[PDB]
Amino acid sequence: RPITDVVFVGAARTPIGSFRSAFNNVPVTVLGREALKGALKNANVKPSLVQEAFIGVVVPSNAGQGPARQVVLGAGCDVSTVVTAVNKMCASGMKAIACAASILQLDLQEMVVAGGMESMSCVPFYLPRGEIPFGGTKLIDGIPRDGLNDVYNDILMGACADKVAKQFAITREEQDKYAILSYKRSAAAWKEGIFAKEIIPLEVTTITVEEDEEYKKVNFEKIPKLKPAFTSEGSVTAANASTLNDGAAMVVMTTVDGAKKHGLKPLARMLAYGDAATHPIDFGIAPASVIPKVLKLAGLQIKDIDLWEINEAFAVVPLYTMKTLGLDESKVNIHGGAVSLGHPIGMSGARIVGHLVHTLKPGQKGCAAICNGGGGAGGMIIEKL
Amino acid sequence: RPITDVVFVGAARTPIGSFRSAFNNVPVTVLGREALKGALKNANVKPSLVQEAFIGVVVPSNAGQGPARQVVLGAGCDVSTVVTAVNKMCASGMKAIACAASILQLDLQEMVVAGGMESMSCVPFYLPRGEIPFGGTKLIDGIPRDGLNDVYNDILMGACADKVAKQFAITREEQDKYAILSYKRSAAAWKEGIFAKEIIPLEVTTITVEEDEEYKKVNFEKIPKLKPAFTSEGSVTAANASTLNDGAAMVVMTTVDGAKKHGLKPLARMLAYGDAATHPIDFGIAPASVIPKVLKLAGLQIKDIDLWEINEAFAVVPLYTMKTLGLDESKVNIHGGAVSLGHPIGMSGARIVGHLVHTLKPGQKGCAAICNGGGGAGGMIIEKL
Amino acid sequence: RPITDVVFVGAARTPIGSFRSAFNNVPVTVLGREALKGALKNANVKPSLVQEAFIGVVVPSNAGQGPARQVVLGAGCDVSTVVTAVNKMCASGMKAIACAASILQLDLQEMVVAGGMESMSCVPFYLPRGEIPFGGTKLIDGIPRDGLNDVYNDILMGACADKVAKQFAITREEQDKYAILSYKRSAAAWKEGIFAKEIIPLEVTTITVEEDEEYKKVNFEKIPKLKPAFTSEGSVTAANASTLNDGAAMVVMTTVDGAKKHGLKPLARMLAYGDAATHPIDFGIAPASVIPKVLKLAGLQIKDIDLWEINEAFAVVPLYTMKTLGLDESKVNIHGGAVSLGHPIGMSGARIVGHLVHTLKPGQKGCAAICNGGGGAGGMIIEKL
Amino acid sequence: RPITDVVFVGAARTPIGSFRSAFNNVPVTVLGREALKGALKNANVKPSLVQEAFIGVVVPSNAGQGPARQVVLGAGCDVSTVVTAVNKMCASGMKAIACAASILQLDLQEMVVAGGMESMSCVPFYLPRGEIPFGGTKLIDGIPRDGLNDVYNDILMGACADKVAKQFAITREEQDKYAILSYKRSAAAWKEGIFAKEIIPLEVTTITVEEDEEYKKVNFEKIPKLKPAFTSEGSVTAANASTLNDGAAMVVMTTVDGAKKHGLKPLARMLAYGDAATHPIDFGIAPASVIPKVLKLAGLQIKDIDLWEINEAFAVVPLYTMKTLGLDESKVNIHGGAVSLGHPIGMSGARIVGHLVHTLKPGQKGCAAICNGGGGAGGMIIEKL
Ligand SMILES: [K+]
Ligand SMILES: [K+]
Ligand SMILES: [K+]
Ligand SMILES: [K+]
Repeated sequence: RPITDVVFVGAARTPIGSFRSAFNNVPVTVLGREALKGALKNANVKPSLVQEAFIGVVVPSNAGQGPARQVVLGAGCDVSTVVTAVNKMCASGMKAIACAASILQLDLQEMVVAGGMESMSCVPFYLPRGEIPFGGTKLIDGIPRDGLNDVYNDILMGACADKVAKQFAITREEQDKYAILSYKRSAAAWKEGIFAKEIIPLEVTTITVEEDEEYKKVNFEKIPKLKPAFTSEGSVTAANASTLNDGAAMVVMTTVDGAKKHGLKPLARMLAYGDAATHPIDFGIAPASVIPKVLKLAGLQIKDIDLWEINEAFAVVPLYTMKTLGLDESKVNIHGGAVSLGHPIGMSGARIVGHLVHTLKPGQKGCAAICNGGGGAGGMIIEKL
Repeated sequence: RPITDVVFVGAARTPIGSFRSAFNNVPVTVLGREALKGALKNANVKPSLVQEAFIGVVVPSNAGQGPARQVVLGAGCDVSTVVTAVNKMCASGMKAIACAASILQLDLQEMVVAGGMESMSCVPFYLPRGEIPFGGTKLIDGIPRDGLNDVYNDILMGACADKVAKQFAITREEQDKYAILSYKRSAAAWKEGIFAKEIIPLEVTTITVEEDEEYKKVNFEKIPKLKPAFTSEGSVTAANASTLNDGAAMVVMTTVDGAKKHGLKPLARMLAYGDAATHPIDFGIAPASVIPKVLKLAGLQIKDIDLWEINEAFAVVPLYTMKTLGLDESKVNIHGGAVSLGHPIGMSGARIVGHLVHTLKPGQKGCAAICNGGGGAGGMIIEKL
Repeated sequence: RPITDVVFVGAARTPIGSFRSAFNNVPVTVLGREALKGALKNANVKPSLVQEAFIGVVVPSNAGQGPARQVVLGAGCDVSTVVTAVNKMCASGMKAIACAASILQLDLQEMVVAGGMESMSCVPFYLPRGEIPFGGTKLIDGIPRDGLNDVYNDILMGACADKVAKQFAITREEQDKYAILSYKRSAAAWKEGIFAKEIIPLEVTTITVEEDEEYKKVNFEKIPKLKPAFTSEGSVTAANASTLNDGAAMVVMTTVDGAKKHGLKPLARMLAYGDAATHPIDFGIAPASVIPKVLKLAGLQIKDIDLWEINEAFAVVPLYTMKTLGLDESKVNIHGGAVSLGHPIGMSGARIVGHLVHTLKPGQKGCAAICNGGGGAGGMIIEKL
Repeated sequence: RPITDVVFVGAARTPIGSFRSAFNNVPVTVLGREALKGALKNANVKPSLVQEAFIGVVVPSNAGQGPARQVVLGAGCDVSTVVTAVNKMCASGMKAIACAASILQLDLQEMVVAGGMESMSCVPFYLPRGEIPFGGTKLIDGIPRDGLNDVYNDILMGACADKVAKQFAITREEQDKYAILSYKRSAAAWKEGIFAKEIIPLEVTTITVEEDEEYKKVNFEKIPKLKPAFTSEGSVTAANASTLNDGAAMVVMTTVDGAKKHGLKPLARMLAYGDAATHPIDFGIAPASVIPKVLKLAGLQIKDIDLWEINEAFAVVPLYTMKTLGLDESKVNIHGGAVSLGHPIGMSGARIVGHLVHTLKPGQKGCAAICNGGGGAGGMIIEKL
């Protein structure tokens, strides 16, 4: 099979909750379940047809055995369904989709779901096993420890972004200008109904969560006045960096033959996927390497892409990527992104792909690129049908 | 490419340490690093040739950001290396190998490493985020919580095995006879040098660990006298169940063309891989379903397999599998298995595949099948060259 | 010296804060310090004249070394000051005053301070020393563990009160009638300025706390509708039981000769003090035994007492005491008590004595009696001067 | 009554266990119970005669409600017994005895027990109430926090002793010579049966503990080679400092009339007791102030004392005291002390007084002086009968 036989037939996501707010105490498995139910309904695919699942999740500590399996069974899929979780840090939700695409292209399965999820609100604290040392010891926060602190440099991802910003002269002012644009684009897209197709609501004990929570949590006048968040002479702030958040996003994928068999409407097809990596501290420049890689795989050029989703881990990252590759900013993150919508780590790679699946006009091509802790980036190109 | 173009060029593993013993306080990333260095040396592949890695690990809590990436960089691979972790519970180390094989068959990479790892000794305890409730709360053990307790039934995997045993009249006495056979087969294999090819030693603080620790921790006379370990009227005991353990196993994989390009000797080729699943409590019968699936994928019958590695999660599992499929016990787990060697959850699926890579005679075919928490099983068939 | 040579020359207290409210995160040592500063100012005694201190405190876990010493030095007393803490559970603040009286009567010191304090809001959770058990363990709440759970019966003090109530036919309706009367008496006393002399304010980061917090936290209409708080068929509820609270109360004591020497005005003199005890579960009836004991020591009869302070651990306790001894309810707890003002365990015994010191008319006699966990009660009689 | 009417009729103690060794996991209440049963047997006083108890204990966190009451009821005393715990840090066990003596001299009771206890092995760790902060927090060790860290200087008691040592030219070599002498004196006293009268054995899970554990844990050749334990340029070491330990010591006290009434033999009588204090960091010089105070109270001079027990918190303390007061070293701590026997904080002040009760010859006078965290010291003088 060619890669273009791989089609997306549904996509859905939860709203993104703010840290310890809308989805406080809601396990990641609930978020995943509801996004997966939503995606299957979007695809008009009964859960019993799903043969295999790949779900990204980065810090599932204390969510119980096999949270990916919990999501799949919770959504009503048969116990015969094959399930795997993946962790490629911030790229997890994209890499899950790639893994699903690979087994479809090899005809190992016909109907597969994939996506990503994270509940950062529910990440626990750790106490190591064994004798608690005389004099006491630290209760470790799983979010920096397993999620956001770079191991090799022992600095937070935002401090790494400061390093990249300084190296490439991406100024505080440029980062804040971009951050404001993201917040404004998020609000405009919500007002215009842009997310209506992809969003499914959740009831939380009772209120209904149906809208991204983060993008209203902003004061434009204060943005240029904020102190650096990560290093004393830094440029990255809480406003121009992504936030801690909760959410899940899922897609339903099959082959052109599977879609015909079940009377399904293909929404998009795969053109290319892949990954690149560089030094851990420089994860922010890795999208600029994965993008030419997946363009070459797709036999495309930069001008052939109608929309870019370059995950906004920090304003630094799309700014670097756009200027280094010569991208048109009016075609990049046009409905906002993680600086204003938030970054549930395992979710975001799946969210941005599912967004392209729904928001591209038929015939248009979209490229998603997402940097990840450790120095990597995932990339993916799709064609809307 | 056909699947048979995928070849194994190296395999290695750490010894398996016993719980809080040989590798006490040794992080999983150290074990994985040493297994990967060993596998690359076994393959005569310099680390800079590795393009991508998939590593299984089930409970990496508090091992820091991206433990799979830590292993790959620790082993001397280039920062350009693409890395992903996978969690399919007990099948993780096998599923990692399958994911590597898929991208090789699609010619998305040429040189890939895969494996699995676990440090159960270093799994922490958890405290949830937010208000500690008045009256106190439980510090949660990550091992049962994220590793070995079935979430749907809220019973341990050993209690699930009790259920399967009673349903299919697999007696205490049969389980104990099988357990004793496993311990004896492990000891004999160690004496006969069977593991010399696959084992790499580790220095720990300063002792050298060069031999599996678990298989000596047994008293045959006491085995029939042990009390049930999981349920009051149960048949599963500490002796006839797998144990908590630490270890890592890795393989190096390429295509027939890659091997030619780099002057490498293929050790084995892929014939088939896949997965099956059933009700979570019945994971013990899932290998009996995946085995016919992968045999069909390879165009083979039971008689065509020379050696079986059916992971010994509990003696129940190989016993069920052998009697249901009509397997010859003299061809099953002939060098011991997880009842006597231990079960570092993320490691075992990679261990048993790497063991077949080294221990099969040229021209022989081996099938590995590994049940996993949640109801699944992974299967794989390879041919020795 | 006769006991009547022992005189009180000052008394003060903090307001009583509600649990995790006004004095949340304010250590017990701050509360103690401010009450002691206040008492010394009330007595017109410069801190440098204080020779010795006894301070009651029941659960000072994590308040640091020698919280009583911290209070005394914090209040400006000389480092030459002798300091001891006492724990007689709920009687601690009274027993401290008794110990001070004893050394004054023996002429071992001339100027002594005494009182009691508790920050229940700041009581920590406990994790035992050593190996955290496989499978996890409970984080223990210090409030029930060291404060309010009876060790011998392994039931809460309120459950003990249920037992006593049932035994002596003290009904739910009688308890609620008494509780309402306490809440109304507390509000009336506050309105009438009754506490103005004894109260000192605290600034907390900034707001000024100057009024007891608990007595407004009531709904009279709901009181008869509440469910039992401690046992399924019980009579004790949250409304007719004392609450968890924060506060400190201190007195300054000397001899008649010391008062003359320093030009001080005696506010009251000691007539008797002592203790009684019975079975732990029956602590509620112990005040009825200590009262005749201290009357006999003072050579007095019940009719000679103008005001009674019978600590309101539960409405059960003053109800039992009044009916069994034939006390006039119009002379008992006339300005409210712990059911409506709260029960910071180590404080209350000192609070009720200091209240009598200020509120008795000159020449009147007051008797304070306070039951304590373990089965005890303290008693004290004073004469206003 | 004169103070000399107060008599000791019995004394006993547990052996002192080493940290997490002989009495590991044995609660302080068990140690206190056995010491109290032993003291009552030594006195030939049936438990039902005991009217009141004062028991020292410094860090009873997680030992449950009213550990002093638990000890008294555990020893078989009647529920009518009045019980109080006291905390004067290291002086607690002595101050308890003083409080008992005061109420006997005032004829408020006739038969009273007093002592001190500590299980440092069972001291827990603390987690504060309320929100665990983002990023984690420290699990606090109760031993330094509530027992051995000076709050004002935020340094350990051993570092305070370094300061006193340097100020007064008490050298490392002098401290080590004194330490060695203590270890040798402890061993010799054990061999000569000196402790046979005061010791009572305990059964622990099943071994019998009948001898002090600490004084054998020494290597004389290594003592001059140890590194400073508290400050980089310090003189105090693990060997010449007291250790962490578990134990309890109790006495039985009455009046001359009480002894006659019950047919008891007075062992010793009280001559004086009291306390002094100075700056917290200088607790090591406080015994040199309390000793002249209690000598004056007794109408005695230094030459009138036959044996001194100056608690060996650090070798610094008896060295300072002896050279400042001109004491004969051959009359000081002649059977060892806390440097070699250990320092269960709440116990030691009672241990050294009970030791004088048994080891003084009839007609001899003994003075005990014990420094305490916070800057204090307790003193006591008794006369053997
Ligand atoms: K932001
Ligand atoms: K076993
Ligand atoms: K109340
Ligand atoms: K020592």
